[PDB]
Amino acid sequence: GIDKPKQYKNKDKRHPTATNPYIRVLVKIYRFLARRVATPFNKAVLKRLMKSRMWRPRISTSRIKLAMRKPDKKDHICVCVSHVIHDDRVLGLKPLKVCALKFSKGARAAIESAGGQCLTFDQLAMITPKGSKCVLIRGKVTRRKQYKSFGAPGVPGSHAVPKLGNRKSALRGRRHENARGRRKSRAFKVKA
Amino acid sequence: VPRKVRRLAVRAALAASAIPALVMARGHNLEDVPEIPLVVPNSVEALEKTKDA
Amino acid sequence: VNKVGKSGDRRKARKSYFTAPSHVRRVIMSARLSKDLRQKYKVKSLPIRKEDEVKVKRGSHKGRDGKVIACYRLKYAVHIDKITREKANGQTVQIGIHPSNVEITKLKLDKDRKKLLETKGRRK
Amino acid sequence: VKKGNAPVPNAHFHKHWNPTGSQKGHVRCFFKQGPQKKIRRARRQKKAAAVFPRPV
Amino acid sequence: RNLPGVDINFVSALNLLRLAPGGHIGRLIVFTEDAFNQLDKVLKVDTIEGLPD
Amino acid sequence: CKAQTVDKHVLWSCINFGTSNVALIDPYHPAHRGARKYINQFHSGKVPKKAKEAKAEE
Amino acid sequence: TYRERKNKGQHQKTRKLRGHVSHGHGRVGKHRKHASGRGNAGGQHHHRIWMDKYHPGYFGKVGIRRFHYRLNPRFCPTTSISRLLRLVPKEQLEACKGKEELPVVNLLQHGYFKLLGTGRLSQGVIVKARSFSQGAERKIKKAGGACILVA
Amino acid sequence: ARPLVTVQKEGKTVPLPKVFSSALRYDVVRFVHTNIAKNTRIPYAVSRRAGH
Amino acid sequence: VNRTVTRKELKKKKHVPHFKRYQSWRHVRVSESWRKPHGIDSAFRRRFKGYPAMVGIGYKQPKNVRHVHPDGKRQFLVHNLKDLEVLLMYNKKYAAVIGHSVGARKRKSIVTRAKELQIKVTNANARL
RNA sequence: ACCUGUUGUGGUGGAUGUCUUGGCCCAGGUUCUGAGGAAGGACACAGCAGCCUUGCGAUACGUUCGGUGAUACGCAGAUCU
RNA sequence: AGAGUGAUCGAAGGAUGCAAAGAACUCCGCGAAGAGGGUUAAAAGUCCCUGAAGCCGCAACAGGAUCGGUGGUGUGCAGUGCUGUAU
RNA sequence: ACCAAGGAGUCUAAGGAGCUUGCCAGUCGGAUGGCUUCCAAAACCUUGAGGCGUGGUGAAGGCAACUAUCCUUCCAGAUGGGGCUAGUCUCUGCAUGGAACGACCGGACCCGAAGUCCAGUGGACAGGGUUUCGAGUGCUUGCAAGGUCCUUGGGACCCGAAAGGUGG
RNA sequence: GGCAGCCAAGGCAGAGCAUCGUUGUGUAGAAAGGGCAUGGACAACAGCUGAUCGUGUUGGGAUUGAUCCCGGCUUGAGGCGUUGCCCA
Repeated sequence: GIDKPKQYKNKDKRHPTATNPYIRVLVKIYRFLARRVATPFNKAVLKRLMKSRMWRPRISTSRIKLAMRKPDKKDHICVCVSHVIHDDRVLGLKPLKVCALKFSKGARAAIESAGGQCLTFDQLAMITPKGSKCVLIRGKVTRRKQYKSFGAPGVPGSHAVPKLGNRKSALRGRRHENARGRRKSRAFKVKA
Repeated sequence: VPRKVRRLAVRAALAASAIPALVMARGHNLEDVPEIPLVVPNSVEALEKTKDA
Repeated sequence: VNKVGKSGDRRKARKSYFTAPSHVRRVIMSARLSKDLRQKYKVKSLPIRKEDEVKVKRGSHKGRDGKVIACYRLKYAVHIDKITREKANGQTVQIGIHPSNVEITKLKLDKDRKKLLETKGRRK
Repeated sequence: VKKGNAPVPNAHFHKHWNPTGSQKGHVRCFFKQGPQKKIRRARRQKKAAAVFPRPV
Repeated sequence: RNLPGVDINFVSALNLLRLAPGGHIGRLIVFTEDAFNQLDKVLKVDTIEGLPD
Repeated sequence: CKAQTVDKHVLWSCINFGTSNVALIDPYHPAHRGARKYINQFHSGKVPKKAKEAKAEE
Repeated sequence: TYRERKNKGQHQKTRKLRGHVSHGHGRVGKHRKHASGRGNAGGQHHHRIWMDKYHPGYFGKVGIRRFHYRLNPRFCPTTSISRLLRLVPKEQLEACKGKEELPVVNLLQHGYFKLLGTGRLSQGVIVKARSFSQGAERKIKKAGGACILVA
Repeated sequence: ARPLVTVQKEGKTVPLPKVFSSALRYDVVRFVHTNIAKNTRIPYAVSRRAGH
Repeated sequence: VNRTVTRKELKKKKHVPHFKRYQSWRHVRVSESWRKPHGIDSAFRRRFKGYPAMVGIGYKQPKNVRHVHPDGKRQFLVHNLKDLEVLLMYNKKYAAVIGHSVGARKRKSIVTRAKELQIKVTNANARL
């Protein structure tokens, strides 16, 4: 026997959990690209195609606009390995090249009403095989209604949303879980 | 099942019906089948006999 | 819902077959007509009856012929002119034959029998 | 009660809702919905045929 | 109707239990001409999808 | 009827997971070699009988 | 693939625990029915820590109680100024840009009663609604339009 | 420029509908079929007082 | 490959012992089929010195010879002439084991066609 | 001879496999008992009948009449075309 | 059916055969059986589709003092299969 | 004692956290409505209120997220651009974590209520400060279905009290 | 994981193929690690079956194992199996 160190297990994810055969085709294409072009962009896109669906979150035309707002990205292609949905709050879009896994009808209309293009990842692989002039943006995994509840509300400093199953009080003063440990009146309030 | 997903299932089943390397895979004899998908003149909608069918 | 009477339930159909009365076993024990009779009367099948001739057409007595002498509707059997069999002792007994095997060679032609032939013969 | 963070149960099934051997139960299963749809349609058109030359 | 394996269906209501029986895909369909012409109108398909190769 | 130029991965996913035929979906069945090359010929359009038949060119 | 080849099982863990005597619940501490209470039992005695840690504001009574709480007279869906110009056919938004006429936005048509004043406004519009914030009023008035109280 | 589909028994060539260029999603098909096949099931249950 | 496994490599299998369920020899209710012991005091499970062998993966055999029979050939359960025609190209790797229910009439045709194709039928002489 | 074992065989035993005039379940319809005597309970009633029968009541395994149309049957016995 | 004074409790229990063709006749015996001889595709013999395990009888063969055991191990010796097999 | 057959984590309402699929500021809508021998109580359809989400905060009276070219700031940081060079500089800055806010929304304080204004009963906001709180916002992270492991109510993994009650 | 020097092989992208390296105890417990097996629905095997199903019994072979296949006999159908998936 031997006093072992930890036997290596690779943390990284190397198989698409997606059940869509066309997502699997894209994983095949970008395995090829991350091997025989070997750019950081191609390796990143391969990672993100592997990612489960929680971790390739939806992203808005507002995020596309915020990414491309700088004059440096006049010809760049905004790449999101995600479903792209439209921010109704965004009114005037610039002509933008945007590659994604899916564009909502609204996002596609908003991007093609400004003269932009809605690219699929195979089109991106044939246009920029090295992913040059491609602005990768992800999408935010906080702000989830689960992430807000993560932790404990009764822990001082943790501002976790208490788990309320289906009970949405109508009187916000006589709400559920708002009295003892929520006001110093009731002998203590959870610290901030 | 959401209606969108059921309609997508119908669409995909039709596409696979159009691809013939799956009709034979499911086990149909495409020996005498001229084309896939198979289209037929509307005169058969006025068929009255199983012999003519 | 399927309408009443036209049900393909195995259990119900078998119950009916095994609890039918004699007036229903009369029509369950129908036999096919010969081609002579079939052309002559334009009728294809009738309930078998005592006193008419049959050809066996099936079973270990196929190709034999004779007049029906007993419809044993309780057993769904039919006894024939001379299809007999000796017992352990010399006593000759009759062999029951399901009338689906036999075809009909002649009829007795009572009044109701002729009326039945006519009513089924008029094509509609 | 959970050893976790799940919400407070608030289950509301304390009063013999279950059709067991001892109880009749408080359960109504709507298996008639399918057949009753067609039956309602049939009686509606029978209403039409009854009061025919008038709005249904 | 009486022909043993044959099933009947209409473009107005396409049954997936008939387009993919057993869950298996690639069944022989023998659309008539107007059914064929109305397929994408009924299913409300406007475009062809850009699928990777 | 060039309905779709389907990828090999997608075609074979459909065959493996939506047909229920041992000689095709079992990679280690002593009919899968012949069946795989046969279905590849069938998808290419012509399968031999080495004269090659014409088979539903889709 | 190979993973997809495994569309198997219906009660995977239960059927896997067959052959193992304690059925995944231990030999020392058995799986015994209700060893801690039924429901929320003990919220102040032996589940005191759990209730304190995962549900602070439990166990109390706060606020004015309102007998016969009507909610229809309190129903008031709100929108924002950022989501206004989406509600104007951009033909109007174009033919009214620099000119004096302003398109009319009837929020009740879309199901909003109050108008909240978050989001910038590009050109003045006339907004009919049942209530407005003073921020929304300020932004609309500065953009050029007007707020209108409508039943 | 859609492909042409001939009509058997009658010399005629229609176009090919855009349905048949859609995604061959066997997985969606299998899911939806195994969940629609459940919609014709009819309840079964033992007697209520059975065994008591 | 249409290659029969040689005796050279058949004799290099790794001597799987005759595994049994523990105490399957005390009682007729305890069957012979293996079961992993889950007892707390079990000397078998604790692997005492002179106790029988414990089923494990070290006894598993290489892929080249695993499921290969003393014939040197793998087996294929056939019921039709279709399955023979399937094994047509692998008459040296595989041997056509007819199914136990296949009657004499189809066994005759299977044996005929398989001896034209020169595929070995492990149960050629079954019924006449 | 006795014991232990392994086969073959014969017993004891009724597991298995296959089925089912049975159950259970869902849907639809009806709910139609009684002082003019109900539901139930007795005692009777068959050539050979004890039981059973949602058979029957001293007209007692049945009476009138209709539909059907040659059987019924475990034996016999005269009616029946 | 059965149990309890009673209120009540309450079982076990399916399958011959295509057809009763339900085992004629002979010997022996008081008789049942049995030995023949029959029906039948077959006794499938009114215990009747099949007939498992446990247990038992018999014959053959192999051993028989010893927890020196059941079981494992590596050979051996007898009996018994299986696979392959050069010129 | 022996053998055989039976024999114990199940379904349901609500929910949690992953995973899959579809759609997207929407999503779902099988209460119901349109159709068509059995199959079919299926399938199909968008007549659909409404559920959840888009805003939170206050006990309540109530109030309701600044920013006119664009853009909250800082530290680390995924990509990518332009120079450059096997020394190696600038621009971009996603996700995540931490900090901040001269920011803002609602509540609570303190000094005030100066100032502007009018759908004018004197009312509406407004200023500057705080060791302030929120399950707040800072380019809406949603909905539905399925699946896995679970939770609580249910017989509740299976068997098991001495007991309590109602009527005979 | 075809855009390969050629054949042979592999050819299902969480698969497969080639090389190399590491590491192998385990109660409770776990595995979005992999499989064997039972009843039935939806499908496929133009699957098998009176030239004898299934059960059972006895030998043989395969398997690390759950278990699988076959020969003999019983037995004779009031039949059975293999694969995918779903309901238990």
